[PDB]
Amino acid sequence: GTSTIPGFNQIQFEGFYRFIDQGLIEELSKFPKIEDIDHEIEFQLFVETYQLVEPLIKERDAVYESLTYSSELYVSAGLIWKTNRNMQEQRIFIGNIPLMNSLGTFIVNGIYRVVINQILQSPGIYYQSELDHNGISVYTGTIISDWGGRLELEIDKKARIWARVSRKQKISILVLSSAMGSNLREILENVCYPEIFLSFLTDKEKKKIGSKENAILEFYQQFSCVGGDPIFSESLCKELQKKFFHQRCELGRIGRRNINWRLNLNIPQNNIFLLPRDILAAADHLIGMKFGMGTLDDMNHLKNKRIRSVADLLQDQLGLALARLENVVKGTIGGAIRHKLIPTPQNLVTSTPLTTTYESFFGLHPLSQVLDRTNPLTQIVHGRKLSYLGPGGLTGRTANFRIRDIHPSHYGRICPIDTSEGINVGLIGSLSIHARIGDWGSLESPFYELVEKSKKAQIRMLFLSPSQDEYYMIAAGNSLALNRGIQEEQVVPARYRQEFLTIAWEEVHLRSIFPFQYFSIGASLIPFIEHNDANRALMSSNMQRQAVPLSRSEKCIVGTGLERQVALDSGVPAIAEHEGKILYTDTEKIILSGNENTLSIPLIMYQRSNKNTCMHQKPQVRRGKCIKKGQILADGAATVGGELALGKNVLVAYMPWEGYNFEDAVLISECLVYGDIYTSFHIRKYEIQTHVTTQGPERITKEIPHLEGRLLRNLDKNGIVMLGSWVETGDILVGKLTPSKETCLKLPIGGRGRVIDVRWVQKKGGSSYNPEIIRVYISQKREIKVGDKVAGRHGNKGIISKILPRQDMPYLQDGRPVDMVFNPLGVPSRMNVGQIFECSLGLAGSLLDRHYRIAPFDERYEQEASRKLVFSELYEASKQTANPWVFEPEYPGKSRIFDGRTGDPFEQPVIIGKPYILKLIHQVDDKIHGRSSGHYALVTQQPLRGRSKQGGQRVGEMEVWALEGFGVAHILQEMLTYKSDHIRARQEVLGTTIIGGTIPKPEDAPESFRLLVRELRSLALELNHFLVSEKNFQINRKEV
Amino acid sequence: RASLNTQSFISEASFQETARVLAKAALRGRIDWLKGLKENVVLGGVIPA
Amino acid sequence: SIEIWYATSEYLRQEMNPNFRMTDPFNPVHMMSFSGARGNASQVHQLVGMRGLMSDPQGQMIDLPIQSNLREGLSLTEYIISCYGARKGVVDTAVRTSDAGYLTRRLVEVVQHIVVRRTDCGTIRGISVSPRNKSRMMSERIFIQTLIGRVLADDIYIGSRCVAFRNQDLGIGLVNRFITFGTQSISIRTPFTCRSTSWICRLCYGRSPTHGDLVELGEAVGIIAGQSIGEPG
Amino acid sequence: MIDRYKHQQLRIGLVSPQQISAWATGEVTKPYTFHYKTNKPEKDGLFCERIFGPIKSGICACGNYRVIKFCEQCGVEFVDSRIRRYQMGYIKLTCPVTHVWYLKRLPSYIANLLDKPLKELEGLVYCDFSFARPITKKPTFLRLRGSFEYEIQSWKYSIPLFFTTQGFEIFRNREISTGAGAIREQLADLDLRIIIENSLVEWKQLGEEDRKIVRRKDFLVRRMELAKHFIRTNIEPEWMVLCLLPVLPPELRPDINELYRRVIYRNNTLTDLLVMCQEKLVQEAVDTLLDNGIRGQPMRDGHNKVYKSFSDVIEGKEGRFRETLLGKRVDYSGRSVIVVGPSLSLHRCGLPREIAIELFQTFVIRGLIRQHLASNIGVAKSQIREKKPIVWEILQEVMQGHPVLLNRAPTLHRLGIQSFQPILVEGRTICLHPLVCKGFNADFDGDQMAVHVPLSLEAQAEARLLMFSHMNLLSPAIGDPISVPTQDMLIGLYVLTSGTRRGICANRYNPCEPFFCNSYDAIGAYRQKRINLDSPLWLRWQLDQRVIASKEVPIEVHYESFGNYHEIYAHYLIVRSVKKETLYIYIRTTVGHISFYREIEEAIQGFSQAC
Amino acid sequence: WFPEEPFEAFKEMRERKVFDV
DNA sequence: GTCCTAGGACTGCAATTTTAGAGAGACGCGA
DNA sequence: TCGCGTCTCTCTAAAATTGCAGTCCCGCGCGCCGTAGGAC
RNA sequence: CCGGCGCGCG
Ligand SMILES: [Mg+2]
Ligand SMILES: [Zn+2]
Repeated sequence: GTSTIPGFNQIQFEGFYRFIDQGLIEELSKFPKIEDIDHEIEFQLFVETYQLVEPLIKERDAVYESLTYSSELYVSAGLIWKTNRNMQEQRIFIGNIPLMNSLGTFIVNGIYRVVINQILQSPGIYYQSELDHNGISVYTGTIISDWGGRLELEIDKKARIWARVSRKQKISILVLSSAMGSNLREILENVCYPEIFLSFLTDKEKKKIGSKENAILEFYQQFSCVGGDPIFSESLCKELQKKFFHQRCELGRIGRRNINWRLNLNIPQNNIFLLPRDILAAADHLIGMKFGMGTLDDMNHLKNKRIRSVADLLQDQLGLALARLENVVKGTIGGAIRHKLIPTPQNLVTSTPLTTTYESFFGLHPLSQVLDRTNPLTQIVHGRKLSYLGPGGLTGRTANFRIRDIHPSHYGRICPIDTSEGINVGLIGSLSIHARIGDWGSLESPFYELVEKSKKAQIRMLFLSPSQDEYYMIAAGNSLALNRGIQEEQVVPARYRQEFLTIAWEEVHLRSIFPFQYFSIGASLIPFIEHNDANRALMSSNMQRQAVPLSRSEKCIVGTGLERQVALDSGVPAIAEHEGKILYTDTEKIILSGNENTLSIPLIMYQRSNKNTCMHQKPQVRRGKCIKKGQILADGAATVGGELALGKNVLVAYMPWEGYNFEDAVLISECLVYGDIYTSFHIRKYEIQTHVTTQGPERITKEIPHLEGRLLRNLDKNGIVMLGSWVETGDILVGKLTPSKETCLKLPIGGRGRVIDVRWVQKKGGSSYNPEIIRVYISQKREIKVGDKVAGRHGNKGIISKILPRQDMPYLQDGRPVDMVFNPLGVPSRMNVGQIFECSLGLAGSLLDRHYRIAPFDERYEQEASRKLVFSELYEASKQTANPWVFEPEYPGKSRIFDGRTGDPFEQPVIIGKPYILKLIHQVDDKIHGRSSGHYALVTQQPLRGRSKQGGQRVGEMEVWALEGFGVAHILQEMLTYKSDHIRARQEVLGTTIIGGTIPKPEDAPESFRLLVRELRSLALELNHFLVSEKNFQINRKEV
Repeated sequence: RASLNTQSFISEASFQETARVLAKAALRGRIDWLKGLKENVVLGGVIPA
Repeated sequence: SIEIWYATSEYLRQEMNPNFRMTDPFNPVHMMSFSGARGNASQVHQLVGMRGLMSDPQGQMIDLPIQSNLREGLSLTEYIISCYGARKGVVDTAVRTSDAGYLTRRLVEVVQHIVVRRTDCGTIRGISVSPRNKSRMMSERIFIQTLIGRVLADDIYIGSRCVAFRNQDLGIGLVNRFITFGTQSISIRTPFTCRSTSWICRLCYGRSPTHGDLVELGEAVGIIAGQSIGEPG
Repeated sequence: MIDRYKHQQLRIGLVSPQQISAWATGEVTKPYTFHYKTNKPEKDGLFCERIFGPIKSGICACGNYRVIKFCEQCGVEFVDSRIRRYQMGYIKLTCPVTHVWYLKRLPSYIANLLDKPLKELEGLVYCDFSFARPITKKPTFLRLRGSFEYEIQSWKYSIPLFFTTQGFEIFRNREISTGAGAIREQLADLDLRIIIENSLVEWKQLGEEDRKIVRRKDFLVRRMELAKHFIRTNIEPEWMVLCLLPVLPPELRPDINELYRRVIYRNNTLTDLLVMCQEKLVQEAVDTLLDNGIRGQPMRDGHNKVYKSFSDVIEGKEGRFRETLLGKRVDYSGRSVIVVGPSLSLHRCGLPREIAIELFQTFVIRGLIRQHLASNIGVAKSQIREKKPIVWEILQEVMQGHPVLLNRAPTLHRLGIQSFQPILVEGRTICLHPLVCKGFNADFDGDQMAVHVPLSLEAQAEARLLMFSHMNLLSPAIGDPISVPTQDMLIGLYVLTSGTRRGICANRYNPCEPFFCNSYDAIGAYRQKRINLDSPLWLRWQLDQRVIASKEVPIEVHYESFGNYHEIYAHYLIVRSVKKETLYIYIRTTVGHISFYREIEEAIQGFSQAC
Repeated sequence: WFPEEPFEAFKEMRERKVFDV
């Protein structure tokens, strides 16, 4: 990535390859040579013989029939029978290792999965100081190991150092130092203040310090807080070593690196353990820093972080996989020994440990997520996320408020705009376009080096880690400035030590020259982004991820030039793997032949995503065309000519129109409807499973009792809906009988469409019955409608509220009616001026037959660079096409338009143009819900929750407050008793309303109060409701 | 604190520290006369407003 | 550097409106904000003036001004700096809601039982309101809006003539008459004067906040009080 | 007026073992939930059909049926399965176990009533400590005081050997005891009045004499306050230690069943022995069942997940009080995306056909049956499912005069839910008036609303007469109007009422307009493109001077020698005479001011004429 | 503010009609 | 394959952990 | 022949940290994954 | 028709 934008999946690609090379070998080691208690039978692995074989199932087959794309592991083992003194070595089977796709995603059970990166505090020593209740400064040094073990060194009020381990367990330094054997004599000499340590030496501690073992026992007493005197034993040290030394004393390669720096130590790199000198050296700075010597450690600095890729997550699970295998073998070797048998090495090892722990890692781990396949943009941005959450990371409630903020070390590594919305704001990041993961878990970005005359400097592009980022003067300006002096004395803005300066060019070390350096993919697809407020940039990035691929796609007139990068790295288009010539093309395949190698590339035709969006590919080449390796062969969904195409170019005006664009409503024309401009295909999947019950297995048949032939009209003989049938709401999909009650699969509400794919498949198993699975895929052609959501690339979103005939829309001076009308009041409050630039230039490009791919921040060349570009291109289109309304000298970009209802011009000129508008997933037909009555919960007896469950709407406490504010005491009682949970009164309301005979008061308690009474009874508490008559003062006990 | 020293234990129990409120009230046979708005919401009855 | 660019930024904002009023009264940006429809002077200044100065998360201001507006186009350095305030707005949203929602629930909780249940508790106490204080010249605007809708706890006299009687709603005409003459003491019935903390009466509350007349029996004024304070939080 | 008195109360109280038996009478003895094969309720188990009631109402554990008392073989009642939601059981604990709420919670009630440090009671109940002299109402002969941690050597061998076994055990639990049984014995024989008097006299002694000299006083005040409440109530202080354990009905626990099993798992083990360790295991099983998380480390399951107790399920934001009781999900409710309708009236809303037909389904059934177009309820429902064209006529008829309630999600004040008159609109979106968006804090960029239908006549009257928007034009916070024109309407009004260009913005050079008889002539001339919206004009005024203008004298008075004089102001011209009493007024204005004034005037006059 | 002096505070309460003899 | 089957941020507050304060029974030194 | 500061504890009044308890907007939509373990 | 985890919308 020194001279080009790197592949967006290159971090996933390189991480997985690192795991294959070094992760397997480094983890196949550490596998103990398993020996029995008697030492008779020794089982061991020959790690140098490890191998992986290519998967037997093809990657298309793995997802087609719900399998996992993985490869076999076939290491060899040697079992030693010292009874016979004979060796047997066989190629045993260890498990299956999942394989990453070239796109960077795994397949488990036929589900695409993505492993996202995690951010957590880097190992080393960290210095912090926190005020106490009285404001007295208290300094602290904290050791962080390779597994998150924190060893806190604290200075108390009496200057006594305590090696705090938990919230209560407190241990002095001298006991801890003498626990490992640091004699009390040498502790004093190696520090500048021997007096401080000696002042805290009570006569009780000195005796325990004098001998190595007494310090260990006292250290155990203070660490464990267990009454009594422990006995020194080998097991006690091992028990302590696993709990304390194994988790709090192994720094690792990274942990040693930082400690050598922060504590200024010349210790060899190979020492991956916390040397005892470091603790004593740390105490020197800790006490020394109290007297103004040094600076505190910045915990939010990126130089104190690490990034864990798929390489670290897959290797760690292999650490659990093989540790899970040894426990399997130990039980297996002990079992076979008790039978005095000779077991073959294959039978001592089963494939369950590796296969299951990887099967359950993608299923359950939060950092393993389902790939979002809404559009090509979502496929690539999902894999580039950085999260502080996950195991070992802070939770949203746990997260500090100083975190979630932008740190100066993020520049070029973490996008300052892209973040999640909600409680997880500032905790889910996103990598920049040019960001790279280094060899220490640190993020790097490339900078251009400016050096003196006498220097070779073969490559001047060097990637900079955040630790060395501060100590360089990095400029972002240009050298287009000259006065009567020389160029080196001209001043430019620069960054140095986490601040912004203004210094001369001769003092600049590095330059930031890449245009997309500081942004993620989402923010890098916004043209004229420098004219939009950064608040809307975050919203705009999210909306582009919700765009629906349209049945027909077209390229944007105005773009940034990153659309071609997105298309290439998404895998949606077909990319040649071999040079040659095109010989045959059609819908189902493309045939390419080159260098005596003839290949056949199939094309995806109307496939379904995880978000119910259609996938489809069309050829982009013709027969007889020469192709280079890596050039495009076909276009996929939301891709035209090798570019990302998420929307359409439509004629647009910015004016208020009779309140139908009030707030954020959008007025559109019928041309967008009958022209199929925003028509999208949506495919749902309906699955039914056959289970074996006590009465017998479920049966599938066309003959279903108590059903009409009209409902079953689309079924075949087997009992499944026919391929290519127009189903309806309530129609039958799979007829199934459970012994026999009808348990068939019916089409839900609003699911009417055309059946396009049926999959009657049996999962072969070891039982006498195999689970049968049926998958029905139904396509739905959705044209744009009132209530649909459209948005532009500048955070300008809106709901369609009105559709007009073309003769009613306002029209231009060439007579063409516009397609959309936007409210002009949405610009000043939202402060996104870049949409005004894009619409004017989109109009110019359509008349000039031009497309524009403009890199952001074009004002680095000159002032008002975007204005000069748009105005000059508007005038060129006006002059060439003889359309004087396209560029108006009086008011450039605006023109007088006419009312389609009266033919009279609107008084003020209107900004018109041809912007790029997207259609989003959030639309009606997926949000309209209604309920009369129906199914209730089993315990609370309240109506269910959810549109899919035909549930009701919740009247929460804030809604109850409003009803109490109005004083509507009878509306409130309805929503509390006989519309929610009063079982007796719900059935009477259903009866009276059908006869219209007045509803009486419930007067009894609802099932939610009776539920509470029983629970209070379970705590030996009785809650009785009494009514005292105002007539005769008789106490009446209410039934509850 | 003022909301935890009311004349109703149902309003206190449904506000905060339910176990603490109910343990103290049930030890002394505390009586709630349902004079408030939230007390009658819990029972599902008509609020006295 | 901080103060010279803050003074320059603030001077552009001041002259933005007279420039619009004198030279382009019908300018669309001016009309969209001067009419009170959508947008204020601060947001227009971000478009036509300069974005001014930002601040790093730990309070301190950044020693580099954003001297360009959104129409001109921010530089790469300026756009990064402007992302500091973008992050604050989204983060401060996640705490304005979770705190005000908690605050509103506790506000409604403490007064949920307060309902207008009597016409007159019979109290004689009255909070005294004085227009003239020798430590500060009272602003008549505050003296009015607080007194409107209150019920007098005592008779008001001008000379030997009674101009306002006990148990009489304080209209705006009476208040101006009190201000016009030298009426130094006004005794009103407030929620602080009712003879109960479990309910309130019609006279100690006053006129209805929405219905114009005196408040009606059975009105849940406590929940309305709790919602009125927590809503703008 | 005499108030309509209503005296209704509810009270909680600590329950008695006799009341627990009366609840269950019915004891759960086995930890079996269901048969592994048949999935039938195991007898005497947590789901026993004899104890709790008949599954599949009207059938026995055998399979017999009767029309909706006790069976003979299995002894199962003949009632509805409703009883399985309400019928309680109990577990007969071999040893009494203390209630965790009254021992471990701070400050401890048992510790304060017995007046011993909490650590001492905790050691007595959990550790292997024995308490000396547990009771006083029966004589003793030993001088053991306090709670000796170590077992007494003589009491272990000497005294039992001298006093043999039977009589020794007969008088055993009167000098030395341990666990919750000793605590219950101490609580049972307490003399509360003596407690009050001793506490008062000790308080006086302390007072007659400075942190813990006060903290001891506060304990004494707390203890005599605690002691007084037992005297006047029917609660007994020994009920804080449980002899029976009530069992939740099965239908409320279709986690909790796991904790109930452990109590039976360890209590039935204890009765087989009849040992100290198993007594503690039963006590910890009850604590985890009743309240986990108070004892430091809370007991987890096999998955290293903390168990959820009754205290956890009744407390917290997701507990019974704050989630099930203070808010409920309701029937006859819908939801959809809201779009703007500027043609709607202020008291109207638009409902999609699907939401309307779901919400008003029973009323549509009544309309169908009433006019003989449906034979029964089933036929009417089938017709509704088929989307017959006559279903929509009946729906449109029955929706007239029946209001609905709209509601946006963050209901911050009472105007967050309002009532409107629904009308049928095409599509799948809710049509909302633009002037009520500020009250809902709603904009049309993705917001959704919930709809509710009042059913009873009282609720419909409340919605129509209290919650409609035309009677809620003022906000309760300060009294300001809430339905004020905003944004587009405000801009339109501002442009309409922005008058003529004046001064140097009207004429290029220093000046060294039509006259209309009535406003209708001016508006007609504007329609015929004769004048612009802001071009100046003179309007003859035949009413009183009611034009808001600066209080200024005339710019110029043109006095004629015949008597007439013309007074020229900034915005009007007035013609007066000395011979006559005539007075003519001409207002200098635009078509926009005329249009605004005429709009408001015609609104008032049309509303008056329509009534 | 009511003055910190107790008798001045008493006189203030008499003038502000908070409390009287 | 499986059919039963047993780690924030703040506030509030009582609980340990001293710190101290006097203080006394037996006493080695001592008058 | 006792008398005298006082050696070595001695027991409690009075703060001084310190470990729990409690709490932390509302309302919607969607997907995935459970339900585990061992001698056959 | 039960709870956790992850992702979203207003
Ligand atoms: Mg909105
Ligand atoms: Zn009163």
